[PDB]
Amino acid sequence: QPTFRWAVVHDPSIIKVGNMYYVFGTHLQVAKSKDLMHWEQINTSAHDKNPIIPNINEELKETLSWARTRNDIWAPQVIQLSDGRYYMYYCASTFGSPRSAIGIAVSDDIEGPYKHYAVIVKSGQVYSVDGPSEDGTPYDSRKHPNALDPGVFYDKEGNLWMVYGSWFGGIYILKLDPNTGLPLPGQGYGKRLVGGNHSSMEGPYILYSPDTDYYYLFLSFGGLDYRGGYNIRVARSKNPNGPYYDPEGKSMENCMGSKTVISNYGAKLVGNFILSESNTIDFKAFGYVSPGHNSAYYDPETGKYFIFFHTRFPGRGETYQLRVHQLFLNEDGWFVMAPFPYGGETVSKLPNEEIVGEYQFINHGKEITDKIKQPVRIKLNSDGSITGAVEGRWERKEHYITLKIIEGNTTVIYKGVLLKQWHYSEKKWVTVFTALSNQGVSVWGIRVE
Ligand SMILES: [Ca+2]
Repeated sequence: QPTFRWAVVHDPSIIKVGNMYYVFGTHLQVAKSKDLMHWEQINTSAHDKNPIIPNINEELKETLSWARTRNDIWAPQVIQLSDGRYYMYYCASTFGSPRSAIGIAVSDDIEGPYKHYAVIVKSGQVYSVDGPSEDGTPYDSRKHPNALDPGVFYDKEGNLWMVYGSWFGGIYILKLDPNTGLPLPGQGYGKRLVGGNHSSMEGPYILYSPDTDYYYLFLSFGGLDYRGGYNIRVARSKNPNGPYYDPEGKSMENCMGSKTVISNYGAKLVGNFILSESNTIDFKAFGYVSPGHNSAYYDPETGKYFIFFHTRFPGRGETYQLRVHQLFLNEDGWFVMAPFPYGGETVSKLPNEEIVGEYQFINHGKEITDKIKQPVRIKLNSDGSITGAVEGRWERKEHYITLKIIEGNTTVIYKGVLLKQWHYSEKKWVTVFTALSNQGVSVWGIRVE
């Protein structure tokens, strides 16, 4: 019987230190958990007297100076580097301002205190005063990134890379020197991977999967607010520095434009939804609004993958919390997200008896939208048919499920996983599935039991 206690961490970056998992996020929100379920809140704001960075205003005067803010840093990620020490990549900025910088702070202990190390990327240079951008040319917030949202990771060859960006000129990758954690010289902003021209995307994170030998790029498309339609998107590459491709085979290098256009690309993992049969705001029902800015983790001791993200909730406005879901790999080597938060579940072959039945069916679609999707009712029947709200065919091999679902003029194939999970609102073990189509659409099914 899982129980949970969540923490308030916005833009949470996962790091394992010992037998403890730690998330760091915006406003210096920090919390730790042994079990991924019960979180202990360790810091809540970047007030003068916080313990992670005391007197941050003086400690990080270089970045905060640059970004004209105080008593804040956004999007921190702590990584342990090869010297043994903890390196917190962070950014400082102001709301929707291209005036920002990625900095680094450093500590021998995970929980701090962190001190000033480097400022490594800057944006919003006003040529007359500051001279040019990082690439030696005049800054221009259409084609250059906003220096925010560092995602740092090692490649399977021990090279070190930072992916970063938010809106503005897009998402870029810089190769880093593993001994120092600073960018190698003369790459400027790096190589563009996604976006450009004020595309609505931020929060890049690249996780390497030893199970598929691909790098996955995860992004957040849209507004973080209650009405912003924040959703999580995935792409993948053989290479850490791309190019990244979505499940259709489009290149993420081509992903740029209005919200309408960029919604076409990527695999949308999740967006707004509520498991209520009565309305779009039902506090007894499980639901999220604007889930995203995630990170990810591969636990090599168990073989499981997790995603760490923030979310708002239907009817609850801006209030948010940390959530942790298991991610699974489907037959085609794409991630699908467990419908409910992680409850110690470990996939396994289910017999028919546990698969056949009536389901609540959520099709998260492809749009950047603030709409709170609600389920329909489908049936997985013993003869392999699907009926009710949709028509089609299902089949499974082991834990891998395939649904062939008639949708207008066409048959859409979704491929995913089947498993028992804990029903977060219903407090009981149910069968669920989670599958993904080639056009990048995610469907979750929760059996009605
Ligand atoms: Ca970040």
